[PDB]
Amino acid sequence: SELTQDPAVSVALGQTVRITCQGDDSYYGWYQQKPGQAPVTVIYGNDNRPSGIPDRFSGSSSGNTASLTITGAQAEDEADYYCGAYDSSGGGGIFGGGTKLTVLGQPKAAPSVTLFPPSSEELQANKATLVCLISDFYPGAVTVAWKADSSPVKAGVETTTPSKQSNNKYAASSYLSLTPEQWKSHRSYSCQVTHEGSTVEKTVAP
Amino acid sequence: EVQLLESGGGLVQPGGSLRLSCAASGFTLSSYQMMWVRQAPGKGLEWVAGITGRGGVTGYADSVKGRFTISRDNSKNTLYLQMNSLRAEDTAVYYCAKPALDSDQCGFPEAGCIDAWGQGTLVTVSSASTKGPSVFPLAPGTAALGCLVKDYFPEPVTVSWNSGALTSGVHTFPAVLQSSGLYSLSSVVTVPSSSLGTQTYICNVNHKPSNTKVDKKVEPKS
Amino acid sequence: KKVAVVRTPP
Repeated sequence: SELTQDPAVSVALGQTVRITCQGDDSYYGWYQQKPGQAPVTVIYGNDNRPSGIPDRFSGSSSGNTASLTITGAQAEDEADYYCGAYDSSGGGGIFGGGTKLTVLGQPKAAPSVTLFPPSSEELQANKATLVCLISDFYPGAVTVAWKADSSPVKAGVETTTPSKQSNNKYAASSYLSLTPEQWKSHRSYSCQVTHEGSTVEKTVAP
Repeated sequence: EVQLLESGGGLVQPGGSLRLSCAASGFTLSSYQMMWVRQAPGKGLEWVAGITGRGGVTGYADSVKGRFTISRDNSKNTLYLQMNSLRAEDTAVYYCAKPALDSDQCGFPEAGCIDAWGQGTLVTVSSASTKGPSVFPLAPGTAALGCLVKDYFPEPVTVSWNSGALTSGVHTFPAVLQSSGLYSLSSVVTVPSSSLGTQTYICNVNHKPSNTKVDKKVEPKS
Repeated sequence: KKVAVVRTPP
């Protein structure tokens, strides 16, 4: 056997979300996992909520379908939810592919963009990296464009996927790798960060 | 309280062996059937192996059967996983998992009965070798200053500020896996602009895979 | 009563 769950689901902040899992004849577990962390048991044994878990988390198992209900969705419930159960055919443990929960309706926040030029130490080590740090934004989707003089940069661009900060706002990094020569040969370099139609730009000069 | 804590993780060559260890506290291991769960980077949870309370029956996933060996020492409150002839596909964070109900109620493959999870231990099966990081300062009402931790392998790198005394305004960004196969990250701390010439900001970089500890003073440009 | 799906055979 195997366990089936939808890769993604969204809920407006303060509303109710129901995450389903599909399997046959089982005793189901629900495990919450945040990006950098270990999983946490929100429900085990179909309906048993461990002590310390808020009562807004409830588990129900109907005929060949497990359900995790989250009433009054909070910003901290934004995580990956995995269902666990038993595979009697094989004799081992099974997990669903996970359901990433997106808690929508949070205040739309504009990104704070900080651009760093290559350090003196890095230029002495015959290297050039432009560090563009994007922080404090919601939703977590940004398109980064690098400009050499007035021209878009095609190569040497590495961008981290947006991840949540401690305060629940998002953050991402974009690195432009150049030769110390390419850095000096241009008047300036720009980091163009587009978030929900609005572009925030920062510029660094040698 | 219940705590599960794994060790034994690290970088190993394809064909190499690694012994994982899980130390249990807050409960008696002998009263519980135990299991190992793993997670490949950006992938889902996957059950690896399971063992009964006295270790009379063991179970393994199809992909690790014959190479992996789950064992336990009840006397030491420790669960083990000997992982022999390792392959690139075995690269994952490995978690120790504890069922909520005792050995008579929840068996080792009952992955729906887990109440306690370990901190996890990273296993990197690569032909690549350990590389120490190169730390460069990212010089600055409020000023953003940080430090660039470049060209290191494998993960992780932890960055603290002023020996962990400076925590507010600190954001250590997830690492970038370059096309070269090396990682790079940055940690940025937002500080008052008036304090820059009177106060000292030091980032404490630590790369346990290469046993590297770098303290870099981030001061304004000249 | 919840019974384990696997135990050491008697």
